[PDB]
Amino acid sequence: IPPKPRKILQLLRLRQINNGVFVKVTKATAEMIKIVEPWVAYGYPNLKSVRELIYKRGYGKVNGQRIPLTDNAIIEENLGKYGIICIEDLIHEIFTVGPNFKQAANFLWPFKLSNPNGGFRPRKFKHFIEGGDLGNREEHINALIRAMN
Amino acid sequence: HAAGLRSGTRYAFSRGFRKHGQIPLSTYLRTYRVGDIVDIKVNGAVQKGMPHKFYHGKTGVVYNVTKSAVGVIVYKRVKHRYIEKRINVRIEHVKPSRSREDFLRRVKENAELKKKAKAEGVPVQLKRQPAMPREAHTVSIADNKPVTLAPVAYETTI
Amino acid sequence: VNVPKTRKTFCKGKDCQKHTLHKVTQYKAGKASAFAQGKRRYDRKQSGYGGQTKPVFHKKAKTTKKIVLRLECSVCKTKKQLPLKRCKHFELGGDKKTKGAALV
Amino acid sequence: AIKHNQQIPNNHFRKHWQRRVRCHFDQPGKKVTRRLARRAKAAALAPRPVDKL
Amino acid sequence: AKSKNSSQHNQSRKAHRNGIKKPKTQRYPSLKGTDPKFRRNHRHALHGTAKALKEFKEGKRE
Amino acid sequence: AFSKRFEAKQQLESYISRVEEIISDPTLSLKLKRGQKDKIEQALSEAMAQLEIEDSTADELKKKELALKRLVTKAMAS
Amino acid sequence: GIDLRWKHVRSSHRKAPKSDNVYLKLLVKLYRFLARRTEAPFNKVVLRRLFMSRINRPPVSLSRIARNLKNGNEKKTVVVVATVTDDNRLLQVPKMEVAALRFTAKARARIEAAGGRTLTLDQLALEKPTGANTLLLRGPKNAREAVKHFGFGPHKHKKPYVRSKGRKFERARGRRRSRGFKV
RNA sequence: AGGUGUCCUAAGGGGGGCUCAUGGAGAACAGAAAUCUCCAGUAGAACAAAAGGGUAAAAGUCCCCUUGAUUUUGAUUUUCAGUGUGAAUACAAACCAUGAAAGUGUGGCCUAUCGAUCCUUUAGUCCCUCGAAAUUUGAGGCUAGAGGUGCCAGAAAAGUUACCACAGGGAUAACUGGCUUGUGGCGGCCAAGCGUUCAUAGCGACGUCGCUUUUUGAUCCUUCGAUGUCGGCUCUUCCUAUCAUACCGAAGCAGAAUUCGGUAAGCGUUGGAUUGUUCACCCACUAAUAGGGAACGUGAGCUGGGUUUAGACCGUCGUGAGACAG
RNA sequence: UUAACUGAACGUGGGCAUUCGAAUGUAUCGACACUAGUGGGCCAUUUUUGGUAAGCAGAACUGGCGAUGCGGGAUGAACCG
RNA sequence: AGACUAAUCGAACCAUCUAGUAGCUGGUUACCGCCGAAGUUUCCCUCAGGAUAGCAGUGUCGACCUUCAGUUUUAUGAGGU
RNA sequence: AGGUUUUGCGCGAGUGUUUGGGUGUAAAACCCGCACGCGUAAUGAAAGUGAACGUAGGUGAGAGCUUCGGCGCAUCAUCGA
Ligand SMILES: [Mg+2]
Ligand SMILES: [Mg+2]
Ligand SMILES: [Mg+2]
Ligand SMILES: [Mg+2]
Ligand SMILES: [Mg+2]
Ligand SMILES: [Mg+2]
Ligand SMILES: [Mg+2]
Ligand SMILES: [Mg+2]
Ligand SMILES: [Mg+2]
Ligand SMILES: [Mg+2]
Ligand SMILES: [Mg+2]
Ligand SMILES: [Mg+2]
Ligand SMILES: [Mg+2]
Ligand SMILES: [Mg+2]
Ligand SMILES: [Mg+2]
Ligand SMILES: [Mg+2]
Ligand SMILES: [Mg+2]
Ligand SMILES: [Mg+2]
Ligand SMILES: [Mg+2]
Ligand SMILES: [Mg+2]
Ligand SMILES: [Mg+2]
Ligand SMILES: [Mg+2]
Ligand SMILES: [Mg+2]
Ligand SMILES: [Mg+2]
Ligand SMILES: [Mg+2]
Ligand SMILES: [Mg+2]
Ligand SMILES: [Mg+2]
Ligand SMILES: [Mg+2]
Ligand SMILES: [Mg+2]
Ligand SMILES: [Mg+2]
Ligand SMILES: [Mg+2]
Ligand SMILES: [Mg+2]
Ligand SMILES: [Mg+2]
Ligand SMILES: [Mg+2]
Ligand SMILES: [Mg+2]
Ligand SMILES: [Mg+2]
Ligand SMILES: [Mg+2]
Ligand SMILES: [Mg+2]
Ligand SMILES: [Mg+2]
Ligand SMILES: [Mg+2]
Ligand SMILES: [Mg+2]
Ligand SMILES: [Mg+2]
Ligand SMILES: [Mg+2]
Ligand SMILES: [Mg+2]
Ligand SMILES: [Mg+2]
Ligand SMILES: [Mg+2]
Ligand SMILES: [Mg+2]
Ligand SMILES: [Mg+2]
Ligand SMILES: [Mg+2]
Ligand SMILES: [Mg+2]
Ligand SMILES: [Mg+2]
Ligand SMILES: [Mg+2]
Ligand SMILES: [Mg+2]
Ligand SMILES: [Mg+2]
Ligand SMILES: [Mg+2]
Ligand SMILES: [Mg+2]
Ligand SMILES: [Mg+2]
Ligand SMILES: [Mg+2]
Ligand SMILES: [Mg+2]
Ligand SMILES: [Mg+2]
Ligand SMILES: [Mg+2]
Ligand SMILES: [Mg+2]
Ligand SMILES: [Mg+2]
Ligand SMILES: [Mg+2]
Ligand SMILES: [Mg+2]
Ligand SMILES: [Mg+2]
Ligand SMILES: [Mg+2]
Ligand SMILES: [Mg+2]
Ligand SMILES: [Mg+2]
Ligand SMILES: [Mg+2]
Ligand SMILES: [Mg+2]
Ligand SMILES: [Mg+2]
Ligand SMILES: [Mg+2]
Ligand SMILES: [Mg+2]
Ligand SMILES: [Mg+2]
Ligand SMILES: [Mg+2]
Ligand SMILES: [Mg+2]
Ligand SMILES: [Mg+2]
Ligand SMILES: [Mg+2]
Ligand SMILES: [Mg+2]
Ligand SMILES: [Mg+2]
Ligand SMILES: [Mg+2]
Ligand SMILES: [Mg+2]
Ligand SMILES: [Mg+2]
Ligand SMILES: [Zn+2]
Repeated sequence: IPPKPRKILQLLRLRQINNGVFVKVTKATAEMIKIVEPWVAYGYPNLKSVRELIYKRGYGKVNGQRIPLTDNAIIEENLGKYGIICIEDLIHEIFTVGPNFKQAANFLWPFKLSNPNGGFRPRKFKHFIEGGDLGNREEHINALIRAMN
Repeated sequence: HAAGLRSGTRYAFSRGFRKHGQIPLSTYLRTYRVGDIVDIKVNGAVQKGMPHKFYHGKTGVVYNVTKSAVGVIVYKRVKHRYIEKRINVRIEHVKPSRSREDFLRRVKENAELKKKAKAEGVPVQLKRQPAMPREAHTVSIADNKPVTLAPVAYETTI
Repeated sequence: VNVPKTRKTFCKGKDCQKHTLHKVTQYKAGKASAFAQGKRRYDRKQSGYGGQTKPVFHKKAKTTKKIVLRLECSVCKTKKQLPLKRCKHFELGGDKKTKGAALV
Repeated sequence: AIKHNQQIPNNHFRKHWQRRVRCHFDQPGKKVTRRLARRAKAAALAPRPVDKL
Repeated sequence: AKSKNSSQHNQSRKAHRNGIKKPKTQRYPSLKGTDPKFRRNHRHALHGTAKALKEFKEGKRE
Repeated sequence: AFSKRFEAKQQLESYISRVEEIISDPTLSLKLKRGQKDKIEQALSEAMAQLEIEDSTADELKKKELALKRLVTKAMAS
Repeated sequence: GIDLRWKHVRSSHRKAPKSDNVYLKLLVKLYRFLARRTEAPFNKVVLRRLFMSRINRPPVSLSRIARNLKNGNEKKTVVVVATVTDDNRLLQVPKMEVAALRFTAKARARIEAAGGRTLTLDQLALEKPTGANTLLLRGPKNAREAVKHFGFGPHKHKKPYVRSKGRKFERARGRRRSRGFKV
């Protein structure tokens, strides 16, 4: 991997294969993603996908440690000062980009997903338009999340 | 293979087209103080107090003022570390820089715009933000009927 | 290359400390003494058997020498030394050149 | 062959120094010999002091 | 016999191995290189302003 | 030194006589400007002097051989 | 693969004394308990300084103590986790109470002669468990002979390694413009 | 594609007047080209030299006065370890030059034109030491220059070995093998023309596309604690780009004798004179006396004429020991 | 330094947060001490010089082999995962 | 004939100085755990070798300092492929 | 044998018994002191001279302590004596 695209992937917290993070699209972040095209695939999540990921693969960063979130007391102790006390608030903040989106997203440890159940396309290192898998695919990323989750 | 003081400066130090001759005289009427931000641009006509070809285009900070020259501090990148350099340049080569003017303009504007709100009592949201995605809107086709396009067949020009 | 016989420049004398007329003369190295410490030591090293004990220079490359002018103050008799660059033909006090009188 | 910031060494160990080494393993044995000689000398000079003014 | 002349293949990676360190800026820069005439007078100026501010307890009260 | 200096003296004389043919004929001088003409003859003036002097060595005589040739060859070529 | 720059990186500071003094081992046990179950930051600093080596605990002198006993500090307790040394220049010794790792024979005598008191790090914890009304002190870390040779080079004004000093040892070329250049 | 080991009392410093190269139209001898006058003229001239940059009431040119090419030491830039040498920039404290004055001047309009330790020698202060104490000679110190290292960060230095030795190198040559195919060899495409007439029976200019590894080069990957290095004799097998033999198609093929092409490697391809020869050249026979590969097949298969150890002779070269794909 | 308390640097006192004035990350902050091995390199995409050309000679940015196995290219230090 | 001088001769044989020197070949002895390179810069009668900087390990101290970055965004400079 | 940085220990403006002497259950152990070495003062070739204007200074950061006002170790930068 060339030195410049490697640094961007480190700032996006994507250091392992089959990782995932939430980012809010602006002009500052849209250009960062466009640089690392042949390494990532991205799209627009819906309500179900964000709901499934937090319940099943939701882990939180507490004092630099990966603590699984199974009780509402964990979320309140770390995100209480911003008005988030329950797990439904965390989902609401992420799905509808809110004033405290930055703190909520950084709280979650990067997601770890398994390989897709149905497999990829015949050649998965082209663009999605050509017939590959990497690039922007808009609403079609929900189908990929079902398999990998 | 040789390495002289001015080697490789055939086009860098030359004056442009239709720009030879008399130096505009407003150059010598400017004033400088320590801490100012200046940038170097070598003038070919003046052969005294001319800096090395490396500094042609860099920006620095004034640290000394004398009868007809200023001292500038610039940072040079040797392999694996930076070094502080101090050079003496005649004023025909230096020029005030607009690099910091946007910052100085914004601090004055922020102070006055915050003052009026505190008297009035409304949040301002003063700090800047990047460009955001567009919002929903409606486009009407009244007297703006769309026109259909199609690819054109091959044709020989010559 | 020619230089004038006289010129006036700074004099570092105890009482002059200002510009004063000087006389110009070329500098010539003196005779090597026979009682210097370097010579006395060299003579002892060469006595007896053993042969030549110190190197002898052979590979010369320079064709010229630097010219040194020796000056003399007209008041306090103080002297100065000013080096020059390398030159082939040198003479001081020669006649000046003429402009616009070309003829062959 | 210097390699780092060192003090320039001067060790005078280029002759055949190993042929002339004088270890002192007889320091206590010699002391016993002197004490036997002093009291033997003092016995010969029975009423006299050992030393001189 | 003959051998490679020069290269720069691995120098960039070596330099970035433990960072390209930029010297830290700090509040009071040194006055080395400033012209002496301004340097002499600045010394006398600071001597007086310390005495005047010292006399602020039994004196001027400016 | 006697042989080395004497060899260079002949070659310098040969070229001075050689260049006189170019400047004398009307065909070559027709298209060559005055500004180039007077600069060659100016250089030829001091060339005549150092033959008369005796202190000239191989280095000095050889240097002006190429200096005179370099000057004249620039005018004819362009 | 995980693509990390650092892995299995150790700590940089001592976590236990390297000395095997039996009494010092007890002293570490006491302050390890105090630091765990007390909110006073004074206890944590004292604990770490017990681990340090001898060159990181330079001696302090009686004069250095008297320097910091002014401007309203005449009633506080001086704590020095190091040795304390008498100063021959100081003619009059003020009245103070000092808690130190150890005292020299003369320093202890002169402190109590003026009407002072010499404490011990264990007695200090018994009287001031939270360290209230105390001031900490250190010795001069860089006042060592070996430090003057650090970072030798041109234009650095450091000290060279010479077997003796005199006009025959160095000087000469590279130290004066009369013989070549200068540094 | 080119340049440097120099040159200059002005070709250095200050001030002032003027405008250059070239072209048009005019004037006794006078012409392509001599001197004089007017108009146009952005540099197409000039500035010591190689090349690039820069300059018009100037940095060019002529005239007037001068010696900042001087004294005391520090900071900074380029090559760089931010060491040395060379060269360069901006101030400070003195003394001067020039101009009515503001100002400019610390060598050449800018980019090259040069040199340590030790020793010798000169300038400087009136200074320090010769160690038992004085006075004069002599000697030694402190600060700045010069004498030189061009292999230019700086040893004092002629050959031969075919009588030869040692430590190593396939980091490096002489032979096979490998990649490449310029040269060598062999084969196509287009059709101006030759062939009495008629481009293509048989040939093919000017151009242009390929194949082969039996020529010779280029490269230096494998072997220097060793792969026995020319040629012939002997013996086996394989390739086809076919000299003869079998069967056929074309012609400027009447017969005879020949020339071009196809399927085809089944079967054959010799005896001698001269040369160490491979290569070559003649005599004679024959259906025919084709071309090549196998570590340039083949030395525990032979032979030892050639080359290539030590003996010896000649010619040319070298003062000599000795050298020569003579 | 200026005709000039007019400037220039460094200062005493005071005023300005209700919001310390772009994004993302901070699984790695600054300083010092002592010392090992190495200083024959080679390959590939794009740019590129000498050569008819070469598994030939020489360079620039970055990724690899050397120092490294595993699954594919039958085999194969460097190619794909 | 560089021939012969005890199987040794373009300088015999025996003991000692002598464990003569080598920038050049060859070898260099149990296990587990953690970190992990270089063939590049400058100088040398230097090119099969050394010194110097870099890359590497270990020992720590200063704060837990909120400082930082092989990155994007906004404003503003330089260049002659 | 002589250097150098780091770790543990004793004493600390001082420090070191063992060349030597006293003594002994005898090459052990125990005891004693005059000199001397390094350290406490540098700088010049040398004759020589020889470290406080201030609460041992001013300014910006600093762990910890605090009567909440402030006092500010180590060390880093800067202007002075
Ligand atoms: Mg299945
Ligand atoms: Mg597939
Ligand atoms: Mg260049
Ligand atoms: Mg330009
Ligand atoms: Mg003399
Ligand atoms: Mg002398
Ligand atoms: Mg004698
Ligand atoms: Mg002798
Ligand atoms: Mg004799
Ligand atoms: Mg190399
Ligand atoms: Mg690498
Ligand atoms: Mg794993
Ligand atoms: Mg000298
Ligand atoms: Mg050339
Ligand atoms: Mg002049
Ligand atoms: Mg002039
Ligand atoms: Mg003028
Ligand atoms: Mg021009
Ligand atoms: Mg270079
Ligand atoms: Mg330098
Ligand atoms: Mg330099
Ligand atoms: Mg001046
Ligand atoms: Mg001039
Ligand atoms: Mg100049
Ligand atoms: Mg010299
Ligand atoms: Mg010498
Ligand atoms: Mg005397
Ligand atoms: Mg005497
Ligand atoms: Mg000499
Ligand atoms: Mg050299
Ligand atoms: Mg030598
Ligand atoms: Mg090889
Ligand atoms: Mg071919
Ligand atoms: Mg015809
Ligand atoms: Mg045909
Ligand atoms: Mg042809
Ligand atoms: Mg071949
Ligand atoms: Mg070979
Ligand atoms: Mg071999
Ligand atoms: Mg073998
Ligand atoms: Mg064999
Ligand atoms: Mg035969
Ligand atoms: Mg066939
Ligand atoms: Mg046939
Ligand atoms: Mg057959
Ligand atoms: Mg025969
Ligand atoms: Mg063959
Ligand atoms: Mg063979
Ligand atoms: Mg055989
Ligand atoms: Mg054979
Ligand atoms: Mg055989
Ligand atoms: Mg034979
Ligand atoms: Mg022979
Ligand atoms: Mg023999
Ligand atoms: Mg002869
Ligand atoms: Mg022969
Ligand atoms: Mg090397
Ligand atoms: Mg090394
Ligand atoms: Mg190699
Ligand atoms: Mg090697
Ligand atoms: Mg290969
Ligand atoms: Mg290559
Ligand atoms: Mg090679
Ligand atoms: Mg690998
Ligand atoms: Mg495999
Ligand atoms: Mg295959
Ligand atoms: Mg013979
Ligand atoms: Mg015998
Ligand atoms: Mg015999
Ligand atoms: Mg003999
Ligand atoms: Mg023997
Ligand atoms: Mg041995
Ligand atoms: Mg031996
Ligand atoms: Mg491991
Ligand atoms: Mg690792
Ligand atoms: Mg070599
Ligand atoms: Mg080797
Ligand atoms: Mg490290
Ligand atoms: Mg261009
Ligand atoms: Mg260019
Ligand atoms: Mg030792
Ligand atoms: Mg003592
Ligand atoms: Mg003294
Ligand atoms: Mg605090
Ligand atoms: Zn005088």
